[PDB]
Amino acid sequence: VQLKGRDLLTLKNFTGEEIKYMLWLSADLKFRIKQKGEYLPLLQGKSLGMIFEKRSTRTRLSTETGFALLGGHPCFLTTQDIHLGVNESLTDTARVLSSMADAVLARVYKQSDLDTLAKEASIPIINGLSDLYHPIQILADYLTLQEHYSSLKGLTLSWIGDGNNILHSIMMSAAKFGMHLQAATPKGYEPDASVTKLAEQYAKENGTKLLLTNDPLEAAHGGNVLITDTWISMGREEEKKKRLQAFQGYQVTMKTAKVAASDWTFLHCLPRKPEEVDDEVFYSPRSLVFPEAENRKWTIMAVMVSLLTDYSPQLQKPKF
Amino acid sequence: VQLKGRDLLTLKNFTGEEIKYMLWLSADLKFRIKQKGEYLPLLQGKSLGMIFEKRSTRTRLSTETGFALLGGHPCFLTTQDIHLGVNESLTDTARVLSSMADAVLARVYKQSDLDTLAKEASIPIINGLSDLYHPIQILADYLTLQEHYSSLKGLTLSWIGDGNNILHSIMMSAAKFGMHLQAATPKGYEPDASVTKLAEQYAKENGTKLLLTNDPLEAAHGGNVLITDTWISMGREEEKKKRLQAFQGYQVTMKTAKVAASDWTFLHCLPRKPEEVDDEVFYSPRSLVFPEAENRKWTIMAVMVSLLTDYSPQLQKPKF
Amino acid sequence: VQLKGRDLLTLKNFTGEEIKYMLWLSADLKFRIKQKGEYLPLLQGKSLGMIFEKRSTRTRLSTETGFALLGGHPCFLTTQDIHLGVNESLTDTARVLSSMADAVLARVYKQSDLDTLAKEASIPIINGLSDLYHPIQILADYLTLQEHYSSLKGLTLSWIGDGNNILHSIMMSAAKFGMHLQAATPKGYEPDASVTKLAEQYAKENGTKLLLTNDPLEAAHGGNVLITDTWISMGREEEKKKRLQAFQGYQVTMKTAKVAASDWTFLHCLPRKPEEVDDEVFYSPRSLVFPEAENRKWTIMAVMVSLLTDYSPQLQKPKF
Repeated sequence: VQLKGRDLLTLKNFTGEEIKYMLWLSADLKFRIKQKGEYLPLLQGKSLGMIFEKRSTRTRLSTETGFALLGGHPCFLTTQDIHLGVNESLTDTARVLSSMADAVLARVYKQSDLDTLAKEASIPIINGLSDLYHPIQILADYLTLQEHYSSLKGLTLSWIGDGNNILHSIMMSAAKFGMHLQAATPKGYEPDASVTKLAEQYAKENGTKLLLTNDPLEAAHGGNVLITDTWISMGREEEKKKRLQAFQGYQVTMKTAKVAASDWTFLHCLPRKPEEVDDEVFYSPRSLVFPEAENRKWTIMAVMVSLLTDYSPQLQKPKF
Repeated sequence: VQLKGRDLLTLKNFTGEEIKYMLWLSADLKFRIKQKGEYLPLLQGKSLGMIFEKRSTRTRLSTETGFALLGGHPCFLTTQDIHLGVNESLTDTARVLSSMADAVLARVYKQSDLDTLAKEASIPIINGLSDLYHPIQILADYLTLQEHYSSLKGLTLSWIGDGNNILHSIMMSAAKFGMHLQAATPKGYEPDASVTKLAEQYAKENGTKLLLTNDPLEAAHGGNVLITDTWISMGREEEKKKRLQAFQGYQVTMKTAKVAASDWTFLHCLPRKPEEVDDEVFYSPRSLVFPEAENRKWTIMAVMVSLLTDYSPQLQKPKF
Repeated sequence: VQLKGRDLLTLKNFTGEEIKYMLWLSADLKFRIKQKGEYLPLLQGKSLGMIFEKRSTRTRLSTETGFALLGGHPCFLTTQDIHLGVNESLTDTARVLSSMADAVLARVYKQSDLDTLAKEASIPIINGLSDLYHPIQILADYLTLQEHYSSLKGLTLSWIGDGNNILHSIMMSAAKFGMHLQAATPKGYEPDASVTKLAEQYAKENGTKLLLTNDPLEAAHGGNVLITDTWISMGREEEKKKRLQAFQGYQVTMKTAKVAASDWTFLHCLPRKPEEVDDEVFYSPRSLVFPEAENRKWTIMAVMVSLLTDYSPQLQKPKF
């Protein structure tokens, strides 16, 4: 595996082996720093441009404390403070960022903006969430699952919710780890047809199952991991009611868990609202939500180290 | 004294000996770094979450440059950038902060928010000012006074102004250093009845006097330190006039100082407006305002070091 | 040359020799860090207050990554977050910044605010752009030109655009390097009469030519460097049309270059709009725009090191 200098816009560009390497490095960095208490200045004398177009708590903190914990300087940049709209062409900000920072993490709306940024910048561009994908979230999720189950292959993931960026990222990666996917979305709220097609292909290549359905309980049946995220989230758009009406019945409850495998667990990328999951499941001993949120930090540290240095993990490779 | 792992929401939870330790450590860090020019990476490999709900110049700068000066990474977080209102439950942001940062300094409105944050987070929560208390301000104030007078015991503090967070913090701490307090507030603008009751108790336990009055000159009589803060500060609320009418006569002038002890000095937490104090007192050689503002930095550094490390002061304990 | 402790509000206060020293140090820091890959913690245990009243991409990034790359902590401060308007007197924020940071870079509107800040603060105040000057931009520009041409003396600079802060900074410095200046501005959009008078004086003292004109092609004739910046920039003020009407004919095109010296190159401080220069010149192999933007970083690093440390350049002095 050779990842230095690459961008990380989506997991579709990464093989099973490459994503497994990032989880190995995550585990290595976590063992060395969190458990052995070592100081590892691997990104010393480096900087990161962190462009944020939307609010963030987890991606913000994990990237900022993580970049800094390796001795590098993270630079928090917003639309309000820098030139980015009608203020300056993205080609120009991409070249300017290239000569001043060593990499960019950018949370945008348009995935097309990440593509322009990656084409125009000569430094690594990491996706901090876009409307289409959220790869660095799935990195934390899969690490949290490997830590819980001691392996990944053969697990069935049960998505219940909107056919959004988190589901597309799972779709781009689950089969590469030999994990099955059963996903429930309302009619008209399906995953992107292009992504589904590629997920079907990955499932065939890896001998895993892919199931798309509109029934929450069908998605949950025999699943080891129940996964959801905010659906209602129309923000605050008066006419909404329909993201409530179409999504009625998608709340993850213990009824949902009753249908799942005996060793079931629960994930949610956060922030969480009451509509997608109730308090009984969200704060269940089986809920891996806050371990998951913590692993956003060790995995973005591993992303940064693999895309910018030639560091080799000292840890034994985790069983996947 | 054992302070590692504790929160610092208010000085009422701290004994005279514990607050004296923080001022000793402040003095130690200041002597070592400001005077001997040493580099002390005591908070290396640590991060701080700095949640700010209101504007700040002194708390912002002192905490940020101070955390960084000890080799740690401070992370400036606002309501605008992270999920914090109706955006995410505070219990969840508190647990997320716990796995990503080593401590949190939070400037909030509600003291109840600091309490939730302290109960839910497994990392130290430091008060960056709330409506009810501002403990880290009084730390700087008392250090500035010890440096001026070479001791603290027996000094009489003269508050003139609103019965606010600064006065409550003095009330929670002055008697523990064996200092007397005389405080003037307008009728209806008295300190919190709960705080006053506990201040009366501390005065009795330490053999000091507590005097509450509505007369500025009564508060100032025989006082070694004249202390005030912005009262008018209705922000900009049209109907106000009353915080001007009720507070008319509360401006600290040389008339006020004429009634004070011969060795009188003046404090103001800042920012300062013309209404609470005139330019003659504010820029008097007896005004300790800018030394006080500087000591916000050495004292928040000592707070952070005592709540996160096992560092022992090398300096001789200051005379209190 | 002795620059430690000085402010840098404008290049008019600096001799040819002093500005040459900053470009030597810039080149030294760039060779050592960018080319030899050295880590130089020259600003370790120092902090910078970066006050920004307006948007910034280049000044923000270059100052922040550059201060940090030398081991110091940059602190990004805005009008929204700190007390600065009617919130606190500038004299007081200047003294508070003096006891908490080691230097201040401030992007303001009024040059008078930088003057108050420099008079009241006991720490170095660096101009991050004001309405009247932008000295640290011209530092990068001249370094980029020295790198391109291998010297500076005798080059003719051709300004076409508004009589703004960039032109005033060139006016304050070009002749001190023995470079001629030909500047075109519309009628009524001339450089400040006070600045022009001092530029005329510098030209006489150094034996260089100064030409002010309203004709773009007259400014461009025989010029080695074509320089422009955003003129239209009325922001978004409806009545504008006149900054378009008065400035019609000021777009730098290959017609402009045809009249220039054979070895011509192009500069633009950025951000760039389509009106001041077309895409053919802006993205020409002769366009030094993005090297120029990169040199904002090495030059602000040299400013900071010369105003705060006693570091001597190890590099051979560049030929100017």
